[PDB]
Amino acid sequence: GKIQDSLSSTASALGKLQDVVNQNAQALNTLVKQLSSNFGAISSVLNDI
Amino acid sequence: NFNFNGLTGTGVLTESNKKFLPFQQFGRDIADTTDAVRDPQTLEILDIT
Ligand SMILES: *[C@@H]1O[C@H](CO)[C@@H](O)[C@H](O)[C@H]1NC(C)=O
Repeated sequence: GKIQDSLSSTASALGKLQDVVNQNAQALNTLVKQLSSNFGAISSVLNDI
Repeated sequence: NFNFNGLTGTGVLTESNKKFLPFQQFGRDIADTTDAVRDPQTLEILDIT
């Protein structure tokens, strides 16, 4: 019965799962934002090119 | 396909409950992707999906 209260009080007891989820979300977001990069192109928008 | 004040993109326009500021035209999410745009004529938020 004490472990339930310990988990409720603590916030980082779920470090592994939260860290994995955050890492995956950060990787996906970085991949999404990388489209804005032009990689030396005059513009990063296909229509503009 | 939509061209809102020079912003080119493709999606489905739908009414958006959220309201933009008087001076804010476009709208982007965390991923830096256009999520909604204000009509330059009706001044109404149109969710882009
Ligand atoms: C543009 O004109 C229409 C009617 O002619 C009006 O309803 C609308 O509010 C106008 N938009 C702006 C931004 O003045």
